[PDB]
Amino acid sequence: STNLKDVLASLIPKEQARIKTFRQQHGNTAVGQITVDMSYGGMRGMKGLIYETSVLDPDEGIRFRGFSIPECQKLLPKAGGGEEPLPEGLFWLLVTGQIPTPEQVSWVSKEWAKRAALPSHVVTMLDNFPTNLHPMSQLSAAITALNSESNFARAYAEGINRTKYWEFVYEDAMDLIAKLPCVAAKIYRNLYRAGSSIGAIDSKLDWSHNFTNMLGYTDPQFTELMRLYLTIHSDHEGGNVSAHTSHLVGSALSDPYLSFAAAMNGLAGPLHGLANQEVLLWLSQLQKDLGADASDEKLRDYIWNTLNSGRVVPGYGHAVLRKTDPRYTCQREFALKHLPSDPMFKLVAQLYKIVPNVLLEQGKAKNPWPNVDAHSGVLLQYYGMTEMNYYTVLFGVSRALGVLAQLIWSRALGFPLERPKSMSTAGLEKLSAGG
Amino acid sequence: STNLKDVLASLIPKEQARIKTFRQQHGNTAVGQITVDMSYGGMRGMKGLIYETSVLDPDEGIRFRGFSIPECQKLLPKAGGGEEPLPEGLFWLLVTGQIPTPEQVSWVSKEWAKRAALPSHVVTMLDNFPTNLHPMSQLSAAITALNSESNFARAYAEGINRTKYWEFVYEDAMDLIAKLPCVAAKIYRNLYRAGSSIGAIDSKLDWSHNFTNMLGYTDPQFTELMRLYLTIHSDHEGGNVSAHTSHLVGSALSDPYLSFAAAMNGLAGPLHGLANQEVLLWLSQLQKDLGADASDEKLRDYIWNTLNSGRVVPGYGHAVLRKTDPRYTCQREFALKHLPSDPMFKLVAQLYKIVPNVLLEQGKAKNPWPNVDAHSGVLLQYYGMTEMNYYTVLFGVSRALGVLAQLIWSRALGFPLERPKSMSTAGLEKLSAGG
Ligand SMILES: CC(C)(COP(=O)(O)OP(=O)(O)OC[C@H]1O[C@@H](n2cnc3c(N)ncnc32)[C@H](O)[C@@H]1OP(=O)(O)O)[C@@H](O)C(=O)NCCC(=O)NCCCC(=O)NO
Ligand SMILES: CC(C)(COP(=O)(O)OP(=O)(O)OC[C@H]1O[C@@H](n2cnc3c(N)ncnc32)[C@H](O)[C@@H]1OP(=O)(O)O)[C@@H](O)C(=O)NCCC(=O)NCCCC(=O)NO
Ligand SMILES: O=C([O-])CC(=O)C(=O)O
Ligand SMILES: O=C([O-])CC(=O)C(=O)O
Repeated sequence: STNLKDVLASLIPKEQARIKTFRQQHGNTAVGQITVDMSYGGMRGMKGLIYETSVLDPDEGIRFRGFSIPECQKLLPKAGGGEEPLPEGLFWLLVTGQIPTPEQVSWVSKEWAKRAALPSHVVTMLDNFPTNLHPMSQLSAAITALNSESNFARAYAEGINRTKYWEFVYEDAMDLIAKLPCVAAKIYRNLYRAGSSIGAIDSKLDWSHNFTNMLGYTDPQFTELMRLYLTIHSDHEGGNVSAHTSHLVGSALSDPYLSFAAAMNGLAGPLHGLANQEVLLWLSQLQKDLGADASDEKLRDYIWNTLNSGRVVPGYGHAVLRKTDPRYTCQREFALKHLPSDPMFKLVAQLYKIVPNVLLEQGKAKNPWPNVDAHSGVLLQYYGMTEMNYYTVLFGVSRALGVLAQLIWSRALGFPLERPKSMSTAGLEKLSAGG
Repeated sequence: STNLKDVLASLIPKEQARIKTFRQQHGNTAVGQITVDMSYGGMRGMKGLIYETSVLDPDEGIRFRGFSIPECQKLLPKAGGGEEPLPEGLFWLLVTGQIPTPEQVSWVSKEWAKRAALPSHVVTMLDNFPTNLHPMSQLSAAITALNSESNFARAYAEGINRTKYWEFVYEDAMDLIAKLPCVAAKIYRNLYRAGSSIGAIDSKLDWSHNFTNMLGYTDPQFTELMRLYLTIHSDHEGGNVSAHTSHLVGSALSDPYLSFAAAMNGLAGPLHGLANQEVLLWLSQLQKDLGADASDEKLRDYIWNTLNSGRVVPGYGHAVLRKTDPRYTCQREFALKHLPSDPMFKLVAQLYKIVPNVLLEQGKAKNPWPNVDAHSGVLLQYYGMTEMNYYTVLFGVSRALGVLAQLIWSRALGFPLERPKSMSTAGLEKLSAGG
């Protein structure tokens, strides 16, 4: 009775019409200007893409189809006896724009359970990878290697009319989200629990729960952390590196597997999702240098040394946000409720009182406040997931939700190839006069 | 005596200063406006990035550091007894902006020969891949898997000061360009010449020549075709999908291996580099449907059927070009000189007289003229390289030259994270009033 595909079939034509008319009336309306500094500055401040699933406000933070994090916490269906929102429900919301029922949520969970399966070539590849090959690299290679199963790639090769692209994107998206946790978990076990198996999917559990089981964790609170983690990391508008990458790549009609893998290559950057890992490594050196309970003056010192060495302080700053990331706050609230006395948590809390001030003092960062990455690893470590080089994988798994939801829409709406004009410094100087 | 690294060490600081001053004077100067239609239209017509290596003119085609194709043909050093420009020389030009000497060119060739080597994990992976896994997917997975050797990734993890990034990018770039042909050729042999070996690199030959040897081709004209192919496919300004992808991904400080692999995922799109493959498959069905020597009326018919079925005609049209791609012309001239009587060539020639007109008649395409992809496979087929699903790999190998040359510069110049602002249809409607 529940079928997302049928819901979308109704939704698509209305949005098409709506955008059509809008463009009819405002296509030539200017929404902004481009300056030399924006071009040199990684398009900072440039309104450049249409991305429907979520929109980030510089002061208020992210909204998912118009809802804030607290709103989601409050509205989305939870697990039986749970407190944290099920990522399945978030997916529904991103895709349809509507809050799902628990019934709808359970369908998503079954669907994902049904579609979870890995081809042998992929298993073989993962099992043959060296342990010194970073987890994100293993993840991206595996997803790329899965493209042999692409239903979209297959339909395209058959000559499908462009109007049906969305339908095949939808299938691969659902298939890929379903397989993610199996891939991710196989990496975890191969690297850190050599000789054991991820086991099988329980068609009766939610996606997060099957995932934690494959990871080998039994604590129920951990399952709850996972559900939250996976929900809040899902999407962050379209201009962030990973999302933009999926967008750009999909625009050329590469299948979702290839688009998602390219995205992961972007998430793996130190200035992007790798920060979650970098924060923990930074904290480890800290505690190692100074030792467990540091004084504020010592913390300051340590921060300055980093800045003075031509490095960034991981987990702080943002290209768009101008205040503390609500994702950070949300994590803080979780810690406060569950592991208030953890020394690492306490360290993280202490830095919140210090880092921003030093950054302010330094005068370079536009946003001296923390971002999501400053608070995620600390939670993970508490539950026994101490493998910091693996943290980004979790982020990657989450992010699939947002980017794949948009991807369906991009093709439904007929968005064309992303192809802006570039310029050379010399050409630009000429364009103006030069300086 | 020749050392590109030392040359760049001198060049870098001057460019820095120059850009510094320019921005001082013109940073706030507006170079353009953004309209609703540009945002909905994949940034078409938006001046959005700085990319130094090459600049595309909509009428005149591509210029590499200010030189046109014919100019390069004429200025770049050739092989002994050769006619086509050595890609090594093109690389030098992109990187330094100066035409290299033959001596300089030979150094590049030695350097690339010296650095060529594959780690076992990568060889193992390639050898275990299934034959139904597309060549581009095999290629991207392999490059990603090579990141275990990244010198940049390693330095970053060591805390290197940001000012030295370029130095490590340069090393990985040279290493990666050197390994490309080994990877690419191993794929070719595994898929199409099962049981044979690529053999070893001859430190005495140019890069193209070692590549053709590993591919197993003996014809000297083929070596010449390769040199040309690899040179002309090298770069095409910064806003094309593959380049933009490398740019975006590298901007987050992902290493060159990861940035290049993501790019390949974009090149593999049917609207991008996969077109070279698609053109040949389209021609094969053509010849199959109609049979070898078709009438113009039949060709028209066949074209219309494609268009009427909601598909594109591969190899025609362009996001920026508005006239026939000089890369196409350059290939035509090659064919005319070497395989003037080939029936497929002749077919390709015939379509040039017909396709544009049909496209014009249809009234949708902005540019009814052919692009590079319409003429490349035909040349390859003539020499016995009939594996059309492999053609994009060649493109990928070439493209490494341009994107990696820019990548060094992006980090030298300190370009920040690419992170534009996105918008939702609803948010945008509000911003204006809505339509
Ligand atoms: C998130 C970043 C990349 C935003 O970049 P951008 O929009 O260019 O920041 P900005 O405009 O404030 O930069 C202005 C200057 O302050 C510096 N600065 C910014 N944040 C800084 C930080 N955390 N530490 C040190 N210096 C910093 C910038 O590097 C830049 O210096 P230069 O002018 O000398 O280049 C930046 O804040 C940063 O590097 N932060 C640390 C890395 C991090 O935490 N990344 C994860 C972010 C969230 C995410 O994507 N999660 O997945
Ligand atoms: C190269 C492309 C993607 C440029 O896209 P874009 O800048 O959006 O083209 P455009 O503005 O002319 O598009 C206007 C309309 O004409 C259509 N059109 C454009 N080229 C077309 C073609 N070759 N066949 C059929 N329809 C075409 C577009 O799809 C679009 O239709 P809708 O409005 O219904 O969406 C386009 O010309 C195309 O699809 N060409 C065929 C594929 C191809 O040859 N790709 C390789 C290009 C070069 C390259 O990257 N090599 O690596
Ligand atoms: O929004 C950004 O640019 C980066 C970020 O926090 C995310 O992708 O989660
Ligand atoms: O310029 C473009 O957009 C596509 C193209 O021809 C290339 O990348 O070679």
